[PDB]
Amino acid sequence: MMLYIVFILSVIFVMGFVGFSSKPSPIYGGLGLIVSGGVGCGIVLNFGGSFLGLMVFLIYLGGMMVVFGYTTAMATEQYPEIWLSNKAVLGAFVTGLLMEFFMVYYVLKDKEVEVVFEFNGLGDWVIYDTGDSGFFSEEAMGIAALYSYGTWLVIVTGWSLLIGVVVIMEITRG
Amino acid sequence: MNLMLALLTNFTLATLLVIIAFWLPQLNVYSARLPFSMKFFLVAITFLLFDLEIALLLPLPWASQTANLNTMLTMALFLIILLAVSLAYEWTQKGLEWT
Amino acid sequence: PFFDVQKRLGVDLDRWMTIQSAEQPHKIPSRCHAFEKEWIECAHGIGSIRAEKECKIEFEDFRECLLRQKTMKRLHAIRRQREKLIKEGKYTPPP
Amino acid sequence: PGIVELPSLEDLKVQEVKVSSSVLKAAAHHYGAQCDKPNKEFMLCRWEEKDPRRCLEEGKLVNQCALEFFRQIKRHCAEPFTEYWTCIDYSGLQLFRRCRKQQAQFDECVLDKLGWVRPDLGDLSKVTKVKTDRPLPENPYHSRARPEPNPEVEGDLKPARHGSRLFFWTM
Amino acid sequence: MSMVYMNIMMAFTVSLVGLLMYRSHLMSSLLCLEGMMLSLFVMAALTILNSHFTLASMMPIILLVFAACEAALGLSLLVMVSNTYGTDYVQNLNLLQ
Amino acid sequence: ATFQFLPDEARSLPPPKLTDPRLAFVGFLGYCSGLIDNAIRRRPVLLAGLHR
Amino acid sequence: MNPIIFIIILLTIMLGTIIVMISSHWLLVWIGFEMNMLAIIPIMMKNHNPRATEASTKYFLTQSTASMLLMMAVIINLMFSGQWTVMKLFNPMASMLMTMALAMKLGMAPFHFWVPEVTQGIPLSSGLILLTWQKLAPMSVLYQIFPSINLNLILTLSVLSILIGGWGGLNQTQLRKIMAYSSIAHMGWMTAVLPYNPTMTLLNLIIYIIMTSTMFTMFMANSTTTTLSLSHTWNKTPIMTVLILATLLSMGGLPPLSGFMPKWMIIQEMTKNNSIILPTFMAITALLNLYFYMRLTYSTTLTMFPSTNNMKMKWQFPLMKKMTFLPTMVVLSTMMLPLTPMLSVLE
Amino acid sequence: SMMKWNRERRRLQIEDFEARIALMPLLQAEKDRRVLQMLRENLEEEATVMKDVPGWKVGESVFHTTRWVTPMMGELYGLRASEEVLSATYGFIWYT
Amino acid sequence: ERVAAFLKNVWAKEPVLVASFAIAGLAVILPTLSPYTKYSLMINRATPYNYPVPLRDDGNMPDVPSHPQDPQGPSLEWLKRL
Ligand SMILES: CCCCCCCCCCCCCCCCCC(=O)OC[C@H](COP(=O)(O)OCCN)OC(=O)CCCCCCCCCCCCCCCCC
Ligand SMILES: CCCCCCCCCCCCO[C@@H]1O[C@H](CO)[C@@H](O[C@H]2O[C@H](CO)[C@@H](O)[C@H](O)[C@H]2O)[C@H](O)[C@H]1O
Ligand SMILES: CCCCCCCCCCCCO[C@@H]1O[C@H](CO)[C@@H](O[C@H]2O[C@H](CO)[C@@H](O)[C@H](O)[C@H]2O)[C@H](O)[C@H]1O
Ligand SMILES: CCCCCCCCCCCCO[C@@H]1O[C@H](CO)[C@@H](O[C@H]2O[C@H](CO)[C@@H](O)[C@H](O)[C@H]2O)[C@H](O)[C@H]1O
Ligand SMILES: CCCCCCCCCCCCO[C@@H]1O[C@H](CO)[C@@H](O[C@H]2O[C@H](CO)[C@@H](O)[C@H](O)[C@H]2O)[C@H](O)[C@H]1O
Repeated sequence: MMLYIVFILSVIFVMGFVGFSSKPSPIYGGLGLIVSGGVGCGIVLNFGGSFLGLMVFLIYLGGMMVVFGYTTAMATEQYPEIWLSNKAVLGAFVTGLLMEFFMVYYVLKDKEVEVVFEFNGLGDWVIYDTGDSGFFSEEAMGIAALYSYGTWLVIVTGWSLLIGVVVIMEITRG
Repeated sequence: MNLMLALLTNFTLATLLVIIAFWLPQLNVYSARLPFSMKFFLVAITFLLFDLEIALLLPLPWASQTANLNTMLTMALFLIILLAVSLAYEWTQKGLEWT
Repeated sequence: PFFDVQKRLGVDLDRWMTIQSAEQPHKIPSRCHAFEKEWIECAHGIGSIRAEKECKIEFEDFRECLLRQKTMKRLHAIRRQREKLIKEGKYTPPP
Repeated sequence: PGIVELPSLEDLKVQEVKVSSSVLKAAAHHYGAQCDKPNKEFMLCRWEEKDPRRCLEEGKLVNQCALEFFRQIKRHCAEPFTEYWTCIDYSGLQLFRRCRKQQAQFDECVLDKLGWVRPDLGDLSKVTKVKTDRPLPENPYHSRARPEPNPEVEGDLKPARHGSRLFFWTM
Repeated sequence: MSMVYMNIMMAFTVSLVGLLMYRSHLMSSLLCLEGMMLSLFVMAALTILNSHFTLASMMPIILLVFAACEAALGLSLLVMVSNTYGTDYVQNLNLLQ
Repeated sequence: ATFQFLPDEARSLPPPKLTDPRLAFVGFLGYCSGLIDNAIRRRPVLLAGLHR
Repeated sequence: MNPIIFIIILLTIMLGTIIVMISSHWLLVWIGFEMNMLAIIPIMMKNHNPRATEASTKYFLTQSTASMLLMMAVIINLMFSGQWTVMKLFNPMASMLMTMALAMKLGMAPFHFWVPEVTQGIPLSSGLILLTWQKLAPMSVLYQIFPSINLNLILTLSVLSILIGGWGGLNQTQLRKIMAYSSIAHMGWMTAVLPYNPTMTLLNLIIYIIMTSTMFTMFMANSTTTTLSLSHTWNKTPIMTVLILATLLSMGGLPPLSGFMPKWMIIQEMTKNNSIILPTFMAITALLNLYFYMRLTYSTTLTMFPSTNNMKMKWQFPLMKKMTFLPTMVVLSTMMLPLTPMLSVLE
Repeated sequence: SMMKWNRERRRLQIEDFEARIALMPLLQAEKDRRVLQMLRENLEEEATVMKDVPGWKVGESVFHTTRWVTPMMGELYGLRASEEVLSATYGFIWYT
Repeated sequence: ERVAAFLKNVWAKEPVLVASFAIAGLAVILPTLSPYTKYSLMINRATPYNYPVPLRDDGNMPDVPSHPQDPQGPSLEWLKRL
């Protein structure tokens, strides 16, 4: 059912993590992370985080992961080893999926599972806010507040990014 | 649902066109370091760091609605100047060269 | 803080984001504003050793608003009893 | 923990204002001017009690004043008003600026027939004051008693008796 | 807790185990490091959004910005390692035993 | 107070005497640092740099 | 490195630490650690050799992993308390992660493996920052969250560090590895007393920083990185051998030297809490450290090792390194025991 | 030209916001009854499903405090048809 | 004079950078000199995002209107004529 979209997305989220955490060639490991990032945006979108979700696409996927793939093409791999051709990767990949499936199978059946900690299974929709009718995006109001409340956050973040430029040039000079 | 339907249709159609492109009656019976400059790596990293500063600047259209305009404008200009400073640093350090 | 420069200089570097009942843009309240507000006021100025025992009731309520673990447990109980009764044909939901 | 008191289903019945949002949008400016007193009494109650169960009586007087407000448009200005909110209703954003011609006809009709004056820019966002016989709530948060503060320390600071007293040190 | 927290917490654990169980490519560990950050961002955003804690809405962005700058430093060290030995294999980084 | 080296209430206490035996020891430690400074730089230990 | 850039990078290292120590918000604490790590990598890389690259890479992975665990603890805390204030944590699972994250940053055993390797692979001046200034930020957090720390976990980390640090140093001839294992052992004493009296953690930290800075400065003055290189100092700077002798005996906790004071005050605090076995075990295990300090004194000061003919050329040139604050630091490293009651300034 | 037009657009926004403010009392009153009706309806269903479950009080609060607490979605639509819950939950986010 | 011949050189050799620095200089200086900058804060203040909760009348509030159309309270006449 559509009421479980967030749970369904979070299930795919985990499989994507098993995909690259079993560590195939970093070409495919990067692909597994891109799919997890897209699913991660989907989860954040359904909790009302439109701006935060699109930052995942714009910054995490369109920025950081492009550079990861770019660097992989130069310094790591150019051709990939056949996916799952290694026993360790396949074993880890199969191990994660089965653990994930057993978690999902039981929570769905019981509407609650106890994987180490207690988790409900009624649906994520049940914890949502009930009354809302402001004429603005609260999520947008908070991020915009960075420039009126977070003077300190801007300064240290701005400084760190400038230092990142300086440092990376020092590191790579040789 | 509408947006998911749109995305599904766009990429499903793309998938179909790609496969029919690959399939048709042919009527026939018979991991290392690229020799690639460090400069290109530095372009990617430079883009990334600037892309992170653009993320901090995107809220500006909303931030201009605040009543704390004096603080908002000072921090907005501060962030752009530091972005300009890092560009100046790369420039003077020969980081935007190709020779 | 290890060095409380903020209090000593009277400058607010990061205290504004520390809690959800502080001033927010356009007076938007958090869902648990009243619960956090009550727990903070109970525990103010007496120290965490005393607060862990004397403000236990407020913290328990506040934690219930945050995670809603009891509330979900009660709904899960009513949901169990319905979709059971519905099988024994002893209940008919209203229109 | 106790049982959450809830008003009976018949304690909540009332005649609802069953008109669309573009009708309310078109009438909002005159509505805010005409029904301010019960409206602000109700909003004062809600922000003071913080409990919807405690303002049900004032909420009912909000509907009655609104139904009476609309029964008075229907009785004098029905046709100018229908033209107006039908123009508002056409816009996907229900914009006021697309319907100034129809707005003027409705504005003139209520002014001539009911002496209604459209509030000026800025008026409806004013903070006003309300007279209410409802007593001011005492403990709206239903908060327990606060823990007693630690015994405050007051006195004259004297030199430490015999210094640090650390092992063999004399100062 | 809610269902989603189960899978999001699990994703962080999976990437942590992936990071602590190295293979050969240094890049593969940097990916697991960035997977941990992804799940942290999603977990924090969900918590902040659900609780309607408005001023905290900027926090996931700050996390993304610093982490990406931190990932840039990691990639710079990877290329320097790769410029020395011709690969990014972590078994070459054993001079300091 | 918070993040204050000597809060205002500390002024009720008598000040340490300028002839405090601990203060003399601290002065002695400073003198020793002066000699070790000369020694590491191969100056005449006792006479060199009296200003220093 | 350009001298102006080097100063700016050093100030960023300091600023990252300061942010951690003045923040009341967990996000700003995490930002401080991120900033600090960003600026410390260039000074580890500043001599551009494969060993420096390996050290920086091993450092980056360890610190990055720890900062991820720190953020995970912060978010778990947010889930269960709905606030970001830097203080005790409100979930036991968050406390374990934060404690393990900070133990990883500090290099305590059994997360200690990086400290000997990173220190060996970077210059002496970088090792001085790594083993002194970099302890301030994690220790200042531990100082604030200790009420929620699991007692068994923190004492286990302390005991293992004293054992690992003591045993690891016995097999070392490299001066930077000796200092690294000395550091691991000394972090153990600092965290053992943290649950009982945080003031004694600060006292041990400050005194440790002074003596460690003294040793690194004296190693830099002669450009010595090995035991045998250090054994030539007698035939060049005889005074330096005496200072090295005194400082090493102080680091060994021998009375009446300054390095006795932290061990002495820590034993007192734990006995007041009816903890007798732990202080006794720690003091005895600390004799392992005293052994390989004494070995250095034998080859450096108390005996005259063989020299080389070319050393005669060095006799003709003066010592031109800055040696900043060495006369002050060495005096404080050795002669502070009569002023022990002054530890109350830290209260 | 942009200053003139943006100033007019700010005045139009204020007029639009003031229309919303005039209506909010009426909308707030309607919302209160709707929430209370939905809670009263869920209570009646609970009084029947859990009519004799060992030790189950009906309508018991989970909070120590007696202060009114805003219900969450599960407490309002917990026993209602799925399409209403989808529309109430994800309808706004999905309208786009 | 020394600065004047400096500007002529940059204008001839780096006109793109001269424009950049000039535009950025104007962005930092002009808000302090413009007479309209004060209206930006006023307009932002006047926009009512949240409901204006009425006060409880104690009889000692001569400056608080009893009705939106009463003559007390903040006015936007300045904004209409703007
Ligand atoms: C007061 C309260 C505190 C109490 C605690 C104890 C504090 C004392 C420790 C202070 C710190 C150590 C500083 C000691 C100063 C040493 C200076 C000295 O005495 O002379 C060193 C001597 C001179 O060498 P140089 O100057 O280069 O050339 C000589 C030509 N005339 O160099 C040489 O000639 C080398 C001689 C060979 C090496 C001999 C080693 C045995 C002597 C070591 C004595 C110092 C031991 C310190 C341990 C504490 C003693 C109790
Ligand atoms: C690497 C560079 C390091 C340089 C470090 C320089 C320190 C900079 C200090 C910045 C913080 C200044 O001090 C702080 O500023 C902001 C904005 O002005 C103020 O914040 C203000 O904006 C919003 C508006 O409500 C709220 O946060 C608060 O209500 C208000 O006071 C704080 O009240 C003040 O305490
Ligand atoms: C390095 C591995 C990293 C893996 C990280 C995995 C994510 C961990 C998620 C931890 C969040 C849940 O953490 C756990 O939640 C339950 C729910 O109330 C708490 O509650 C539980 O313990 C206490 C014990 O008195 C009580 O609340 C209660 O008896 C019990 O239900 C736990 O005390 C808390 O530790
Ligand atoms: C007006 C305030 C508006 C805010 C502006 C925002 C601040 C941006 C700061 C950028 C600082 C750049 O500063 C710039 O440094 C270079 C250093 O090479 C100087 O240029 C100098 O170096 C270059 C080398 O490439 C030489 O070719 C050139 O002949 C010489 O003049 C410029 O004279 C100066 O403009
Ligand atoms: C490397 C770091 C670089 C940092 C660069 C920072 C540049 C900042 C430049 C402008 C900052 C302030 O910009 C502007 O200045 C004037 C100075 O009075 C302020 O003041 C102006 O607006 C206020 C608002 O009511 C009026 O009351 C006032 O009469 C008017 O002068 C503005 O409110 C502020 O928006």
